[PDB]
Amino acid sequence: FVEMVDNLRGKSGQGYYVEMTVGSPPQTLNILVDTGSSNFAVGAAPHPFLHRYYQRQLSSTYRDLRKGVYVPYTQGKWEGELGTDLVSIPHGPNVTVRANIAAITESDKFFINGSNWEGILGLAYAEIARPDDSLEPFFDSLVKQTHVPNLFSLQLCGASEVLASVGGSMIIGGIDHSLYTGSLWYTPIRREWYYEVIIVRVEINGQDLKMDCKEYNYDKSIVDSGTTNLRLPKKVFEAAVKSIKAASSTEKFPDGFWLGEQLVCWQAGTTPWNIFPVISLYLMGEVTNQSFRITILPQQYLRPVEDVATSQDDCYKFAISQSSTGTVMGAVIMEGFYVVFDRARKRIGFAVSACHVHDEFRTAAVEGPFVTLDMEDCGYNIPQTDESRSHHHH
Ligand SMILES: N#Cc1ccc(COC(=O)[C@H]2C[C@]3(CN2)C(=O)Nc2ccccc23)cc1
Ligand SMILES: [Zn+2]
Repeated sequence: FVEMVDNLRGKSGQGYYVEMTVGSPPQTLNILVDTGSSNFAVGAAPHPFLHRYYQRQLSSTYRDLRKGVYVPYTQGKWEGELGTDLVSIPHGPNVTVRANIAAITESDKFFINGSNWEGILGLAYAEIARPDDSLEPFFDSLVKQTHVPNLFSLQLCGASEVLASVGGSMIIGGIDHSLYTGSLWYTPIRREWYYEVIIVRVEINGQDLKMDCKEYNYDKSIVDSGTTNLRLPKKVFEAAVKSIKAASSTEKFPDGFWLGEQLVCWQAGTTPWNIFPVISLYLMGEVTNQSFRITILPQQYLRPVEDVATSQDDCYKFAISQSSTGTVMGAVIMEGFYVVFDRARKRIGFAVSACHVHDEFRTAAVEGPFVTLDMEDCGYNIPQTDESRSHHHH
């Protein structure tokens, strides 16, 4: 898997993207790797924020599906024309796949100025593909047309006139043991739409937040590489911030800091890491009543930004934010861990990332098992609307 190692790039907080070619002749595009979605889609017309885009009509292998598509996120929104074409990853498997592609023709708050990506690779399941689950997602097609094992793994590596470059690896088709240390612990995928998982317990510096564990997973908990922050449901976010405020309280930051909207700085090299607590999420084990914990440092949740105007300082952004659609384990979480999307056995593994940022006193950790007698159910059941209910699945 050496040729796939380090095949991701980007700018800190703006998404990791992989290089892909679409069409014949091949057009190269930098594509956001996003496990929080299931569409493959590329900018397909000019845009202030795009250097380039996919030109359907310059590809001899393009087939129009004569079908339109619309995907609204909440923070985002794009639409386009559905088609298929030949697709490959230069720093991936040595294969070419015919896959569905959405040619994006209009968008809003989707593309990111400076991010250097021109599309999105949705690696989640067909259930959340648009317009429906009959649109075969990229990964399904790849596994189905080639011999590629039904598994991929992600190692995202965290970091004056530009934001910091990041590097990552997406290993398509297996697990590169050089990308982690220690044990790989697996949590069941609750349902196959998002990479939904179940958190059973949260600790801030050893201290249990003591909430009904259902609050952790309200209304779901997902692993999303295409989300920058660790995002937490309102109740959970407030309790977590309270505890972090409290451990870090020899330092009094502005509201805007905790709201993720403002940098705080120290003299270069003098950041008092150790006044910031570790955060541990306990995840449901493969064995009933078992859990393991993934433990991140302030080096994951405190995100470096070089101030143009105080460039002599180390400055940081708080990259834990509030959610109203559940817990999102975003890059902040992922950048502690080598994460294994084991679709074949319907599970997600975490191990300590050989590239995670740490210090001489603490590291990100993956630890288990932990055991609960008569463990309750921490899963939430999303209310079923009539729209959703009325859909057939043939
Ligand atoms: N019909 C639908 C449908 C499908 C999936 C989702 C959920 O999509 C995600 O979570 C993806 C997309 C993402 C980050 N991850 C986002 O939300 N905005 C944004 C902006 C830019 C890049 C990536 C993203 C919501 C609705
Ligand atoms: Zn029917």
